[PDB]
Amino acid sequence: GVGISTGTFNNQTEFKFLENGWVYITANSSRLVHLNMPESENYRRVVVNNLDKTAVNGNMALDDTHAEIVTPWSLVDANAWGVWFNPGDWQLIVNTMSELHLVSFEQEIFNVVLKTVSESATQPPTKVYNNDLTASLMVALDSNNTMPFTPAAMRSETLGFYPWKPTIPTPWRYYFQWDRTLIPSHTGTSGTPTNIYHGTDPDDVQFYTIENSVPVHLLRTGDEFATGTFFFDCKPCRLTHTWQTNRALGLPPFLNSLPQSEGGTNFGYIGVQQDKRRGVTQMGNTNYITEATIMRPAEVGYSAPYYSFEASTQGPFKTPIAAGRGGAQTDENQAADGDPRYAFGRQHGQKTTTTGETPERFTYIAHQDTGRYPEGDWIQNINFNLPVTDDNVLLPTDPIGGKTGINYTNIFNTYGPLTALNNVPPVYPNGQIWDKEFDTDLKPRLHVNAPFVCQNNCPGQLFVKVAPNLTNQYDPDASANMSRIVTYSDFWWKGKLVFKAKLRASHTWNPIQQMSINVDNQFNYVPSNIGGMKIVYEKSQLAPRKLY
Amino acid sequence: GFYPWKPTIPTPWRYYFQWDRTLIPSHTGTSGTPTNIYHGTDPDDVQFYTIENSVPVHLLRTGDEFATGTFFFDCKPCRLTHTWQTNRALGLPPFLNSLPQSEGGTNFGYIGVQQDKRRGVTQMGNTNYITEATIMRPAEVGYSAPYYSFEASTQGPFKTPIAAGRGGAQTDENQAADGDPRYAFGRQHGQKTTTTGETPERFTYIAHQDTGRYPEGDWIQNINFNLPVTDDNVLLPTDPIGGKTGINYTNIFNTYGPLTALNNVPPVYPNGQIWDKEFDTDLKPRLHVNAPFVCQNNCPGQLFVKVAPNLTNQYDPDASANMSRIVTYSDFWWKGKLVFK
Amino acid sequence: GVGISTGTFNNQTEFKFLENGWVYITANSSRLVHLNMPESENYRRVVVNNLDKTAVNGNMALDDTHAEIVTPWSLVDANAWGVWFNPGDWQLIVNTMSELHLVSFEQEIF
Amino acid sequence: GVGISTGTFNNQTEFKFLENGWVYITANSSRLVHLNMPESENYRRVVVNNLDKTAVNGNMALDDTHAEIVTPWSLVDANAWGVWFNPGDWQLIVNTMSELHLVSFEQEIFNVVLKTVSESATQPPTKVYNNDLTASLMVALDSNNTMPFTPAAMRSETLGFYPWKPTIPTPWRYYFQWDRTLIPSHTGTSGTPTNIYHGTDPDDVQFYTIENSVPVHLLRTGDEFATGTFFFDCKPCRLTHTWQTNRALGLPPFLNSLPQSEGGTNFGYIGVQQDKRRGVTQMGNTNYITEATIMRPAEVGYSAPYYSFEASTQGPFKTPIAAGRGGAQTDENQAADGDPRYAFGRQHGQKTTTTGETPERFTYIAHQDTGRYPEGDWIQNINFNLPVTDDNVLLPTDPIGGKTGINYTNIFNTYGPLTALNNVPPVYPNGQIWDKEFDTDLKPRLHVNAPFVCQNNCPGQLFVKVAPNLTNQYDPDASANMSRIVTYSDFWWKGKLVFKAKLRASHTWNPIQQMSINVDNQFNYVPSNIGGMKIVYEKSQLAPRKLY
Ligand SMILES: [Mg+2]
Ligand SMILES: [Mg+2]
Ligand SMILES: [Mg+2]
Repeated sequence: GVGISTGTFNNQTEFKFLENGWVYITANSSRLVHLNMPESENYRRVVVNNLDKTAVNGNMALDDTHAEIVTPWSLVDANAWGVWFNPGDWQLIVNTMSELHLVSFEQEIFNVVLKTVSESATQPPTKVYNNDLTASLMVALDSNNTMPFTPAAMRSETLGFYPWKPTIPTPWRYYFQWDRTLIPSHTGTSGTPTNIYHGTDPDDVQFYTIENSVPVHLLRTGDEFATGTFFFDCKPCRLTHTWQTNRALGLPPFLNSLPQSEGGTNFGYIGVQQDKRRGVTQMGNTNYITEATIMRPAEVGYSAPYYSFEASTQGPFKTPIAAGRGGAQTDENQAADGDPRYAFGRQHGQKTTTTGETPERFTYIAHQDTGRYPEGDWIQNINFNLPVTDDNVLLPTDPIGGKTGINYTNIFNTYGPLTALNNVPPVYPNGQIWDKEFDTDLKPRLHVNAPFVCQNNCPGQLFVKVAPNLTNQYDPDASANMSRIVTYSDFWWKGKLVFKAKLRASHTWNPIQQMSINVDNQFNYVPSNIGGMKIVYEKSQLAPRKLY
Repeated sequence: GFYPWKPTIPTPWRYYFQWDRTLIPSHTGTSGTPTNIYHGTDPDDVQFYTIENSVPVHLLRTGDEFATGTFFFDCKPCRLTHTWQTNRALGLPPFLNSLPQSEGGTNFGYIGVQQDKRRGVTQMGNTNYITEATIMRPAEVGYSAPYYSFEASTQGPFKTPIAAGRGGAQTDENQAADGDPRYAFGRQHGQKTTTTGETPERFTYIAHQDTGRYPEGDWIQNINFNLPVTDDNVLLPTDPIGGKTGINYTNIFNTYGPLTALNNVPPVYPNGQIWDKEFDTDLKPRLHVNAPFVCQNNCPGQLFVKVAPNLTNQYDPDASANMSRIVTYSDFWWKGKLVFK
Repeated sequence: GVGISTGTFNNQTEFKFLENGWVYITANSSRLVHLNMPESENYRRVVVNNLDKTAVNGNMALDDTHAEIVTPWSLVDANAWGVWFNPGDWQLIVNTMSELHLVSFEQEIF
Repeated sequence: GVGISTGTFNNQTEFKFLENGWVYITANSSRLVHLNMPESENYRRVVVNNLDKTAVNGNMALDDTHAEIVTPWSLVDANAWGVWFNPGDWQLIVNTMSELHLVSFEQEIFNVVLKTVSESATQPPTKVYNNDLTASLMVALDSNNTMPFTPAAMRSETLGFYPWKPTIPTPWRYYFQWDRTLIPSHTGTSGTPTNIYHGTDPDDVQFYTIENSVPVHLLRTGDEFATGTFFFDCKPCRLTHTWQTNRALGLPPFLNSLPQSEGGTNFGYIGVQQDKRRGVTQMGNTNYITEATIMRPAEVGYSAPYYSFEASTQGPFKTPIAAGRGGAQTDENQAADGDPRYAFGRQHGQKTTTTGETPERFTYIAHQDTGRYPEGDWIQNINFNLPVTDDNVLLPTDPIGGKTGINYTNIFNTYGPLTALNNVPPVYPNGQIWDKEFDTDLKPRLHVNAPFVCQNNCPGQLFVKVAPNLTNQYDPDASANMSRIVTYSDFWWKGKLVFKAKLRASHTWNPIQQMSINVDNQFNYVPSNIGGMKIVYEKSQLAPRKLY
């Protein structure tokens, strides 16, 4: 009833250790959530079109042109690592465990509260807030996944990462179909490259409403809403990085001459003429067998176009990359590897005392050396007469199509039936946790936004909405105003995410990478002179593995 | 060794230790010293193994013996037949309206329908031309791959491997575009055992299965398909790319795709590998080029031997100096059983 | 003990034919193996670096630079067709049979 | 018999996980061990007397004067962390587990080899080594602890820490009673300070022999010897360090003025006059209640004399200290905290390529802040009239007994019924693991050389010795040389030490200290261009605890 709570706050993280080193990680998460009534109780089809920026020529990539359905509903998305784990938790997870399974997920909404403002009482005149006891909060759970999947992690719009700080849902909205052409150009190109918004292919129109798809529950103060327990099935996510590239696969060449004093240039030498060697290569011409020449069983990682933009029906988009990291010491190629860059604000990691509209950012460079360093690429002519002529080799220096700043590697692609890959590492805290699988007849070997993909069915999305609180004058047949009492709601959200992981074991003489503090660093994990505070990105695959 | 009556030996064991390394490519004309450095060792990638800490060690004296269990494999079957069909020979050939009427070497048969007045299906939305090189096929046999492509990551550059082959007609093959493997070996493994000299015997395996490419026959036409085609409307393997005499588009070309069909590598007798471990990658290769059998399972363990330290009477471990050991060596017999079905 | 053999030499290749034309090829292989004590009883981390060849320009493909752990252990590897089959065996296999399964593998030292 | 092995080498470390997060660490260790025949087959009472160094005056601390029984036996001591764990193993233990039990210990000797040198033959001439098949190696296990406990860890004379490098036992010797007086002095003192070795108190004489106390087993090649499985019973050793000193126990004083801008001098203030404050102190005079005055429930750590030397019957010796560390930012009174210092050579950590007689060293400074910084000590007068008078306070500056470099803290002792302590942390790899308890009617609350103390029964010491291989010429009635065939032995030793550990859990928002590598550091855990190698000291109590 009114004066009786309907739930319990629990943001406790339990680690239940079992037999055969399987651990049963139960992550609890609770938040106080704040919610206002919709801007309007209507669904809207809105179009965005920034010709003001695209007609600039050489500005094709800044396209934001799209169409959208704006719903009066808000989404409660807790699909992000930072919702479930604090740094201390992650440390434990990452340093001590070898793989990670996604087991189950459940959530409930409780201690619902509704208050009306209204206002103006009296002189100076200030504002005043009263309870509307009979008022309702609409909750709807799309458990059939009828509706478009919109993970909020991509826009850094999930729930807050701090337990003691309140949070909010985000207004729900989704993509509506649109045709669109945009011909690329450069600064020199004059005239106007055609840049048009064609409209909407009727054969592709899908207008969804919560109301026609999902049962909605009305919750008053004394009501509570709980979901079942959803059980996952996915591949395990591994918490070890592979360090081997092709150049370190298999049996090393026997060294006939080993060093005889310590030091930094006391090298060992193979001791056989490169053309008098025994072994196997895939080069039918020469008898050279060198480390770059010697056959390897397959190919680790792959080369992909960068920065390639491709275009279909609805405009241009970047071509995504799987691998990374590929560069040597402190030098990479963040675009050839496709290392992701996260931008977020206060609620999700940025220092909460920071004023200003500018977000905090970082670029996740994985530990797994499976990417490329295209600067080191080349292509020789069939004859392999070497030292190689300028006419017989194509370097990443030699311009392509008569452009100084383009070389062959920008359009290069070495994916093939010998390509080997890892899945993306978890990015704490802003990374996504699970992601729906494309309903295409043939599917992606992975996703770049999340390590766990539900291929049969994912948990449904959770939607909330303040119930229409009408005044005494309401004429629906009038075009004019919907006059509603200004109403808003506070409700508590609790979730339980269960993982099951496996403990790692030492197979080397040496110790290995692990997180810690650090006299540097040490200050990213405590509040400040005022109420703190900050959460910092922090890797995931610290321990080395072994490809081969 | 490959000969039952001739003794043999193991090989000293050694394995890869991590290193960072950069090497920028260059040609003879190139000025300067292209950067060429050995950066060192990524500490996050350091793995030092010992037999001693990982594997139980048996001490065998004369009267002792050591036998392993029987390891059971599970892999796909390896096929001992080659395929000969390329796309140009898949399916129903076109009906001939004029059959030859005397035997001989140029008594060809003729289809007998104008190329633009023929029935059938193509993937060319423009023309009404249906020719054997144009007619649709259910998928694509074999694939085009870069050659000789070198790619580079963390530890230096390496050649890009190829799957298919052979693709050239008879006499002429592109041993690099098909990636036909070349084996080098000595006396113990095939070379005539009487031959002195450090120079190894060699061969290049050219498979029987016609699934490779002959890039000299490749080309790309412009969308309009106005033919005989203008020099500006076609890109040949003759036309230089990036302004280099010896490079054309096929050198960087890649037609691997969702319609690609492939076979696994054929066994290479006697120098070929038999089975091979699978990469512990989250996503795996569809095949390996060094062996026909790959263990998705777990593979038989490697077997290591070592002579026990036979010490003299003077041994001081606290001494930096030479470990003085009695000179010792061993003879032992090895028997194996490999069962196929 | 000392004066007593502990195994038997067998390099015989058996073809056991079954029903529905499945064959059961058991390739036996035996060798006398020779082994000396290690150069040193130690593990070594050795680096190879042939700038001598790579600095040449146009010689990138001749790179041999790598790092390596050198152990006092030796490896007994029989992973090669020639270890198990003579030419004649191979002829039989290749001419008369359509596919090949890898079933089992065991080995001993005696 | 002859051609048949009697055991198998195993230096493998197994981690068996159970339920409720108990781990079952089974450490296996195997070594090849080398042993030459005794210098003589006799027991000897040798006296050492370096008057050469002690007559110097001011050289009291350099005393080596003692008596010793020298035995023809050698001792196989494996009591040191490095015998059982590689660094990688130790990493695992220290980073993921909260405590540690010592469960059981067994060992065996197998694959015995006996060879006689014997000798010249021929030109120029070199030596040759043959097997003596019928010869024996004597093995004796004193399982009743009849004989003096001599842990070799104290002299860095345990087995080797490297599995693939052979090792040796050490000649066994034990203390024999002796009287001895040495009066202390300084450089200025002349005349001759009485410095005498009085002899031996007959009432205290104990001459032990292996032969009369322990059954001796003769092992020829085909024999093997295994001990039983010994089960320990001791307290758990903890793998977490405490950080609270008295100044941080309990309820902090309420701040009435909290800072309102971030920064480094933006302090908060208690906001009440120090004499107008509420609370409890043990100072009956003043009404001052400050962080330095406010009562605490008891006392963490204790102050002890340094460098104190005390003297009894057999001479002077340092006074041992329990706690440590006590100083703040990178400066420790390594004497006031009794921080231990270890010396060792190649076999146990020093770089093995290093020539030269100088040992490698380090000083273990623990993580547990429970020591003292005596420079910060002082003593005020009963009246507590402050700011305080020079004659009303005693500082660590004011000299005692009129010596410039001596202050009160050097003779100070604040052990008391309110004293709280921890046991010593494990020192990897050179630290002792277990230690016997003193057979005194009253016992120490701990030992400083090792964390596990067997009050129970400790595993017996293992002694080996080459059996006397006589020549044909032997006359016992003759004074002349024992003529023996030159003989030495190779045998393998294998041990199994079992622990029981418990996995830790995250209790804080922040992550915590853990071992890793490190761009520094990274080279202490791999061999070199030649055969390495080095083992480096690395702490043990990395995760923080909570006293109160
Ligand atoms: Mg790396
Ligand atoms: Mg053919
Ligand atoms: Mg401290």
